[PDB]
Amino acid sequence: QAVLNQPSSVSGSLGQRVSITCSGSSSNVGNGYVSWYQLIPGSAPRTLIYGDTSRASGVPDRFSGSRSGNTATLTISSLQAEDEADYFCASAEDSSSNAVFGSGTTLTVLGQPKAAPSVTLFPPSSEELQANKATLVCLISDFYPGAVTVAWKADSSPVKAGVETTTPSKQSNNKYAASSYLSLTPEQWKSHRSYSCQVTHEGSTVEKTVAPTEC
Amino acid sequence: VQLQESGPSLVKPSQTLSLTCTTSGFSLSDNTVGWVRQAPGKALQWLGSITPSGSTNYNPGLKSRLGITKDNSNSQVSLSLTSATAADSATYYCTTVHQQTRKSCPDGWMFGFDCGSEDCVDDCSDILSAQTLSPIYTNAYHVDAWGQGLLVTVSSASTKGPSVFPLAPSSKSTSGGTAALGCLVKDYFPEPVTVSWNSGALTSGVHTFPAVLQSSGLYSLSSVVTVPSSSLGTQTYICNVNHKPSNTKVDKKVEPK
Repeated sequence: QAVLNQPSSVSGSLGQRVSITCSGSSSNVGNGYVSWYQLIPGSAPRTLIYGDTSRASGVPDRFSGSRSGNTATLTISSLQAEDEADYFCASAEDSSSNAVFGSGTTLTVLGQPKAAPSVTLFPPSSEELQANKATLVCLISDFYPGAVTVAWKADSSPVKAGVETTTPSKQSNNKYAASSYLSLTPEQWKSHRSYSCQVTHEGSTVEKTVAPTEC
Repeated sequence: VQLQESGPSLVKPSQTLSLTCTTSGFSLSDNTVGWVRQAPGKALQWLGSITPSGSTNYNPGLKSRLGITKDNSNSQVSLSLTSATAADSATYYCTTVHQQTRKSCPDGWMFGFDCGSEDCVDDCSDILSAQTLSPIYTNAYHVDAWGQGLLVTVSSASTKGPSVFPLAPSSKSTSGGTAALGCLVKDYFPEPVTVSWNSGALTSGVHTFPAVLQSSGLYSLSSVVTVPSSSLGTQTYICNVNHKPSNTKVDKKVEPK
C-alpha cells in the first residue's frame, strides 16, 4: 500500500499554466505507464491521462501528461474554473496487477471575480414546531472567495451553543455557498424577541434577523 | 457503458461488507472489472480486480480480508471484506480496467528483428553461436470507466430515515425579482441523501449543501433553489429527498407564506 507522493495542493490563475508532480521509486514510476484521474465532488472519477502521455476520450488538449524517470508530471495549461478538483496519479508496482495511487493534489484556480454573499434566514417551520423542535437555518450563497465567519445572536447577545456550520463549498456557478444552523427548543425560540445570523466577508458584515411574532 | 454499484449503506462493525456491481455495455467476459475505494478526505485505495479468466488480484495489505467473485450470465461482480472497521467507511467504486502487454528483451540483449525474430540474442554479429532467450512480456493497467460509487458507513448505530421540513419564502426572504426557498432534511443516518426539485425539472439555480453531524449523532442538510418571485402563486415547488440507506423517498410541497 505504498503511496506515490504528490503535493497536497497547487495553485494557478485563470488562463495560466499549472503542473502537478508525482514522485515514485524505480519500481513503479520508473517503469512508466502512469495514469492521471480527476475527481470533482458530486461526480464519478474521470480518467484523464494513461500511459504517461496519452489522453483519454473527451479530454481537452490543455490536459497533458509527461514523465522523466521517477517523477511524472500532469500539466494543465489555459486554466479554467471548472478545473478545480482533486487529481491522482497511479502506477502498477512491478506490473503485479496491483496499482498504487498518489497522495492526491487539490488544484485552486485564482483570479476569479470577487462576490459579496447573499444571506437568507429561515425561522423554524410550523411542521418542525409541531414536532417540538426548532432549527434556524441561515443560508449563504454566491460569494467569493470562499472564506466567511458566521455568528449567531439572541437579542443582540452572542450565542455559541447549539450552532453547526458547514465549510464553504463550490456552487454550480463556481461561486461558494455555506450553511449554518441554530438548534433550539420551542421554549427557547418563543423566549427571546429576535435571533440574528451575522455573516462576515471581506470587511463586510451582513446580518439577517427573524422574530417569533411574524409569519 | 454503465457500471452500477449496489448493496447496504450500513454495515455493523466486525461484520462482512458486501457489494455487487451490475454491468452493461462491455460483456463481463471480455473486459476486466476492478474495485477502488476512497475514505473521506483520503487518497484512492486499490482493492482488487478479477480477470476475464476468473483470476483475482488483491491489494497486498488487505488480501486476508478481501474477496471478488464473478457471474458472466447475470453480468455481476461481487466484492466482500470481512472484519469491517470504522476505517473501512468509504465510497466504493466499480471500474473497468484495461491492460496493455509490452514485449521487451532483457538489458543488453536485442531482438532478432532489430538486426528467430521474437527471440532475444546475446550477439547480433553471430546470430548463431550467441545465446538465445524468449522475450519478456509485461502488461500495464489503467482504469477506463468509473461507476458513480456507493457510500458505505461502518457503524454500530442504526439506520434512521429523514424528516423533511419546508424552508418557505416570505415577504422578507425575497430579493426583488427572485426568491429563495428550500427544504430542511433533518435527523437521518447514515449518509447520504439526494435532493431534487419538481422531479428534476427544476435544475437552474439549485444548490444542496453538505450535511452536518449533530450532537445527537444524526445528519442534517439543506437544499435551496432561487425562483422568480412572480411565480409564488402560479408554480408549485416540490423538493424530492432520496435516502437510499433506508429506501425512503420524500416529496414535500414548499408553500409560500
